[PDB]
Amino acid sequence: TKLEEHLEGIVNIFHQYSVRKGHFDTLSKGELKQLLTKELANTIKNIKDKAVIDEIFQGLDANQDEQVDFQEFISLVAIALKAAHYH
Amino acid sequence: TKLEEHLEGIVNIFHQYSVRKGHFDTLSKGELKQLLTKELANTIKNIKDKAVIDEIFQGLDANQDEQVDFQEFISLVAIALKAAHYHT
Ligand SMILES: [Ca+2]
Ligand SMILES: [Ca+2]
Ligand SMILES: [Ca+2]
Ligand SMILES: [Ca+2]
Repeated sequence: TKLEEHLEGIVNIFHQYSVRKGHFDTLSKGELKQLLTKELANTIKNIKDKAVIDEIFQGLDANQDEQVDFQEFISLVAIALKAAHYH
Repeated sequence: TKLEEHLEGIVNIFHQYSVRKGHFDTLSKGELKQLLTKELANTIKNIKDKAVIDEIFQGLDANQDEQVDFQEFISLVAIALKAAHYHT
């Protein structure tokens, strides 16, 4: 269905970035920065700012292991959707 | 971006179902049923069963106002995302 395609698209984008360095199924700080700056530039304010990126990663990394896993990444999608819906 | 298109797309699909009755920006039980059965049948097992539907509803309707608002609907998106991601 159309909803299922969107969901699959989000998962695909997660991996677009997660496979690039280190573990294939988690985002490093560097991978997350790339994902945020290139994919959410029109969604989150000042995403180009280091401080902004840094607080987002910290907020997402709930077990503070320096990676953002898929379950943690769902939190970002929720932030992004709330922003998108305000549009 | 492609991600932003998927996000807008999820918002649109929420509205596709939410505009049918009552408030345009929240989902009544009947609307949620429509959304679940018509958009998530390949994602949640036994979605056609009435007890499966009712429980999803009560589970998402965290403030008990008999509507699933968009913030509440994000919970459903999280459930569905986990299913798509699963490595088999
Ligand atoms: Ca990685
Ligand atoms: Ca982590
Ligand atoms: Ca409605
Ligand atoms: Ca509610």
